[PDB]
Amino acid sequence: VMDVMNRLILAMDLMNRDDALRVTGEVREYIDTVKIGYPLVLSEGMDIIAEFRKRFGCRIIADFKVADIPETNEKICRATFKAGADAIIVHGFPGADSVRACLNVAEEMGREVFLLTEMSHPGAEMFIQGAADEIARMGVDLGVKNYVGPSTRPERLSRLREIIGQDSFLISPGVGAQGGDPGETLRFADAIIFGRSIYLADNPAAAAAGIIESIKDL
Amino acid sequence: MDVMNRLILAMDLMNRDDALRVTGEVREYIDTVKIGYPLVLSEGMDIIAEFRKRFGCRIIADFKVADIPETNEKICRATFKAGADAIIVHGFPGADSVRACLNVAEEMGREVFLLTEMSHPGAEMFIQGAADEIARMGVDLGVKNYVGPSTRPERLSRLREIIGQDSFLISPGVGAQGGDPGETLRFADAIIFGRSIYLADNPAAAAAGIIESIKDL
Ligand SMILES: O=C1CC(=O)N([C@@H]2O[C@H](COP(=O)(O)O)[C@@H](O)[C@H]2O)C(=O)N1
Ligand SMILES: O=C1CC(=O)N([C@@H]2O[C@H](COP(=O)(O)O)[C@@H](O)[C@H]2O)C(=O)N1
Repeated sequence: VMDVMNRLILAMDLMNRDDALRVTGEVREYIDTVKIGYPLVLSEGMDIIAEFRKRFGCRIIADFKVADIPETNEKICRATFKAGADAIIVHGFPGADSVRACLNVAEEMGREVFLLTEMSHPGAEMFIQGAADEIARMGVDLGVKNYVGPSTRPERLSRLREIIGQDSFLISPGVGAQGGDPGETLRFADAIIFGRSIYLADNPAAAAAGIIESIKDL
Repeated sequence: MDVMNRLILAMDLMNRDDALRVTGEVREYIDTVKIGYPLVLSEGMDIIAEFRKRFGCRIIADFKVADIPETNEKICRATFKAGADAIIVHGFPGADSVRACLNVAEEMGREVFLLTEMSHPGAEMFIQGAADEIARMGVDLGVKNYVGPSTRPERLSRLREIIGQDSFLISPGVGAQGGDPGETLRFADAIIFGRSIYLADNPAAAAAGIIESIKDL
């Protein structure tokens, strides 16, 4: 599994290249894995991936929540990996064929798929939560090895870990700003994702070091 | 939204030159283009402004928005900044995520389209069973624009029943995926075509043919 420094992933959702670069640079000693999503990509272009690779020693996870038909999913994955992303995050709710399309491209191109099972926000309870266990089981059956699950619902995160087993890799957002607890989340997740708690801090480095101190025994 | 010939081009070519040429080749038949991630991630968000400059077409950003509210807001803002007239949002992540998009759309003078059931076989696993409830959520939220599947006319009909005749409904899955143009226009206001047009030896002839087949509609 990818070796994530300090079990910590930065969600770089600043939409300004100068700010995104500054903040990422400031926490570089603490984090070697960066999640880049559409807020930054749609503001600055896919070449932002190339710039992050050039400037930092960081793994890139493209958080594109891929959620289209198989044919379109294939194209999205090809463009994303072509740009230098190490991995891509894909939604499970559109079904097995849509996931398989992403897995197939990742296999061909030598990269990885993360499967988003349940989400961390209140709205996730309406439809996703009820499908989440089955989405995860589908992931296992498809041979998915990397997963995303919600820090805001520890009981649900625990269940997801059970389904996918101890060998699978699990990362979890919703820590800090959304109210999830780093320590409790790391009971089940391999790595935790932080956005606003770090990138909106007056001193992002101090924020990162503080989080690290809080989980040092883990 | 007045869509010329009830026809929307899904421009999912991933090369700027090809995308521009092919769109130019069918410009006389359309005035509404759906641009998605295949083109955007290959050529950048500036392509949207370029389409407006070349064609004056309206642009629907098909981004299947499916994040938490905070991120959805950012995605819509960046998308509308690029000149998109509308954005497509998934309903499956729930009401708060859709509302985030509605907010930005209102602020910038744009429209949200709610995707309720999808056209591909995998849609049967999870989406289909939630689709009616997603449509009603749209109604509750005041959504006026919807997307539903050409590949399942009975499902598309049900979606039309839920949203009412006043709502605007567009439908992909026509041609390549098996949907029929005429049958689909029984329920949808406009039909979406990607491959049947943009992979056609002669895209203009492909569009002309489609129009011929629905001319009475
Ligand atoms: O269940 C989900 C999945 C997701 O990727 N994320 C995202 O993970 C990040 C959370 O950031 P923050 O720490 O709440 O600022 C953002 O990039 C989100 O889009 C989420 O918050 N919940
Ligand atoms: O349920 C869905 C929604 C969607 O937007 N679309 C898309 O609409 C287009 C269909 O293109 P095509 O006509 O099958 O080549 C693509 O851009 C797809 O991503 C889909 O085919 N089914």
